[PDB]
Amino acid sequence: LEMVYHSTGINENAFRLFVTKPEMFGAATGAAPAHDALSLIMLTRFADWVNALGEKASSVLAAFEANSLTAEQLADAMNLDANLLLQASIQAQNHQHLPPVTPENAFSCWTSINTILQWVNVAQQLNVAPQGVSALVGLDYIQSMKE
Amino acid sequence: INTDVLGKVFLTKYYMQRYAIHAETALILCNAPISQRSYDNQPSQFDRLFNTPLLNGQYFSTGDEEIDLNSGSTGDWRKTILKRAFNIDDVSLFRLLWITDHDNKDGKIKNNLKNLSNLYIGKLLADIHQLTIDELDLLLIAVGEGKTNLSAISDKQLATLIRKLNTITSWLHTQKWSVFQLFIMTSTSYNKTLTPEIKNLLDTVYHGLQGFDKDKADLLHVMAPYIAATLQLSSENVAHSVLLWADKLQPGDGAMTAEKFWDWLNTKYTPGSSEAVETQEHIVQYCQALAQ
Amino acid sequence: LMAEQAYRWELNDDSARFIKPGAWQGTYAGLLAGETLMLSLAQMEDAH
Amino acid sequence: TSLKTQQEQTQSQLAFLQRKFSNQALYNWLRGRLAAIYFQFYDLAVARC
Amino acid sequence: LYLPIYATPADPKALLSAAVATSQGGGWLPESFMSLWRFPHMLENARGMVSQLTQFGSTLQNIIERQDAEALNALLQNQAAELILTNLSIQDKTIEEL
Amino acid sequence: VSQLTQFGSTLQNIIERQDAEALNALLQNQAAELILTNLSIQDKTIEEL
Repeated sequence: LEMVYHSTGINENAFRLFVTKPEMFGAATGAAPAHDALSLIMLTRFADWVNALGEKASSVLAAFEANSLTAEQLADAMNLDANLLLQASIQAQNHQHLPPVTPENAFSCWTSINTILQWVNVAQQLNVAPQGVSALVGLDYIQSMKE
Repeated sequence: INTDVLGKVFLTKYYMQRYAIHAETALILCNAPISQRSYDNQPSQFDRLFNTPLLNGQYFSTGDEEIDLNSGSTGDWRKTILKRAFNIDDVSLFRLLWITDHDNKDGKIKNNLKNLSNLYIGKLLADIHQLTIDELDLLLIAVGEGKTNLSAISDKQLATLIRKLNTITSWLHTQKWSVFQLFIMTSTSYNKTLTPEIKNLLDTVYHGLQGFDKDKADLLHVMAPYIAATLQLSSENVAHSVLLWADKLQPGDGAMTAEKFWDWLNTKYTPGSSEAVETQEHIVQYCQALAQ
Repeated sequence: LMAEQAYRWELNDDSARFIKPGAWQGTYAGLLAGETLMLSLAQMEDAH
Repeated sequence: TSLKTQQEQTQSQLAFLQRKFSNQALYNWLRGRLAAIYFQFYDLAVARC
Repeated sequence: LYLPIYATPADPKALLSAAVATSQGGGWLPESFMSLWRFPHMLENARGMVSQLTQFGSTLQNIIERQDAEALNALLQNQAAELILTNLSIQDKTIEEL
Repeated sequence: VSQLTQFGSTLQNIIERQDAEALNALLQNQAAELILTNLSIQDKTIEEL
């Protein structure tokens, strides 16, 4: 577990948070955190996102450890448009993810922040608004589940 | 040909030299509507900007219908035409709309030529300076002229705004500074979230200033060394000067000063525990102003 | 705090307390903690 | 590829300098706390002399 | 007849690192105890005890500085050990060039 | 007074240490900034080949 902590590169207090409250990192409620590679990759992604936040990370993590973080503060932290993050969160809420994303966890659970960031990354890859991805994912034309 | 038309030919010769843009683009920069007329056996500016290539066999022209610029509205083909012409997404389109006019309560705008010309003016303001809509907005806020609306502005005022933007962009390029850094240094709104650095600052100041006597010595001079230690300063008098400047500014939504900060720390602060205090957000704002 | 009781009984100043709780801080590994007590004792001897 | 690796190695060393204990912010705090103690203890010393 | 466009890659991003802080609560005073010694003696006692503590604090600071510098010393060696392999590959491909 | 001299020697040692560590952090941030141009030069050498 030392080799884990040093290889992941996560900050000491977010490692404390991960150990104490796996639910905040979206691990299954009521179970000890896994050092499975599946958890290792998400820990690495969290550390990379924290490093990307730069100097703002100090305030972002504090607002994340409370149930305080919002779209506008995180948008200022990542130098992104607040409307962009708000609409990406709206689109994620509208669509059926597993686990489901709801306004009271959308910036409270790491799985929800990661889903929103994936939406934002895919939108900016396509150089379109998240409504563009929402229109795209409706084109399930090879299925019988829905019209 | 008269004084009025002869006044802005000098301006367009300047813009075509400085920015190396075409004549029509410079005229747009001179607060002139887009020309529907096509001459010189060339497609018109409106046609080149919107009509070509034709999108799904639909011809775009000025009309009395109303077009929505709300990003989440998922507008009709006209919004797609605007996005393709301006090479921007829906969110940045709404941001550009907010930049151009502050009187547009809703995203819906008139499809007349004047609004399109205003939007093109706003887009070219960022295009000529190699910035996108986000840095354009943050730059206008950092300048202080962002309050003024581009839709309703005088030609001389627009020229002054252009000169201010060009000068600040040149200064930033000379200083190797990003627009975000300038916005942070010139920002007034402060995040009201407790941080470990702010908590350490509060603990150090509370421990150092305990037992302080008002008449024995100046409060600011006594508080300066702990502020310097906590906020990573090389010199103590730099912290003293920063504290004087902050007291003159009175940062935050609840005007904060050294006496008020010391009284709050003395009375309502309990070090080593995480508790919610009504005034704590103002304390955080004051600390953020000091760090800035 | 035992020297502070000795002070508060050789003199009658039961109210006068000189040792503060801030001498140790776990953020900075408790460095320089002794020099704050050394200053507190110097203030106690000077007042004494 | 070698130069790109060196960029990562320089970032890793910079991160180690920022994240370690015995860093700039600890020494800044040590300087401020000690300077305040030093001036108070000087006022006590001169009163004793 | 058509010559394709010579698209060219942009500059590398500046890598950025995050530096966060840790905070730990204020200390708590023991219960004071009243003892049989007149103040000058209990003061010479305590003052001695405190000066011993300051000496442990100076040893502790010296240890912290030393161990951090030795962790940097080991980092630079493992980093140059990793840097050498690419130079070996470059020299080998220079031989194939000759 | 001898106690004060001892606080003064600790203070001088702190001042020297913190200034050297601020130089240590300056040289790393400065080499981190210097690396980018070398990367650009190597990339344009590839286009030369």
